[PDB]
Amino acid sequence: DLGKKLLEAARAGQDDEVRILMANGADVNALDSWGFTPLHLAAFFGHLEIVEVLLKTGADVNAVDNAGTTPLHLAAHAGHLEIVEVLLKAGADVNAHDHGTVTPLHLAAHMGHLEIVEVLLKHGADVNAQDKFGKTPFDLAIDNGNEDIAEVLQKA
Amino acid sequence: DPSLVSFLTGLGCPNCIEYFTSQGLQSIYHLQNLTIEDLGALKIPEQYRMTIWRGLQDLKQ
Repeated sequence: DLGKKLLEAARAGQDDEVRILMANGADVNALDSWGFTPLHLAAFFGHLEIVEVLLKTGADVNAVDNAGTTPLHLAAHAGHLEIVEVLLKAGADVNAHDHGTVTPLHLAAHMGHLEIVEVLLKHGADVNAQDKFGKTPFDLAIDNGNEDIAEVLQKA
Repeated sequence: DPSLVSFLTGLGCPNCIEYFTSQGLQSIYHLQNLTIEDLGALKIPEQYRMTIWRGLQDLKQ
């Protein structure tokens, strides 16, 4: 149906179909079986033009999937700096956490995304945030030998 | 696949993702039927193992 095809188009980077399907009656916040919205999928797969189109058309910047993950979590993990900046400007919750109490900064730290780590820090990201296993962004940057990030995370 | 990133995020062990992707397991579907024994074979630390297993059982019906 329209919602499924919009989720598929957003994942696949099909910007015309994204625009057409919403005009035809697809909910901009259609859900897949994991509770992903089109914005979640566009944010993870790096489709900035589609992220922008969805936000313009009323996408929930802070939508949570069935595991409590937000588009900002996915963009930070996946290292999409331009998307992370566009989500933060649109009011993305900088310290969103789920059970696992894992924040976007945790994921950027782990995957070695320096510039995203800095941008999150600049929007008041919590360096003191512990996951369910008492690990902080700092702990994950060490465990992964990400030295520059571990450094910048002490620096605050 | 974002489902695997999101799953492990929800459970508190995003640092566990490479134990799955190093075997070419990319999505939550690829994990659904792993055993307790299988999670040990993947060399997931006991800190995290049973948390991951219970999470996978919670997805079943």
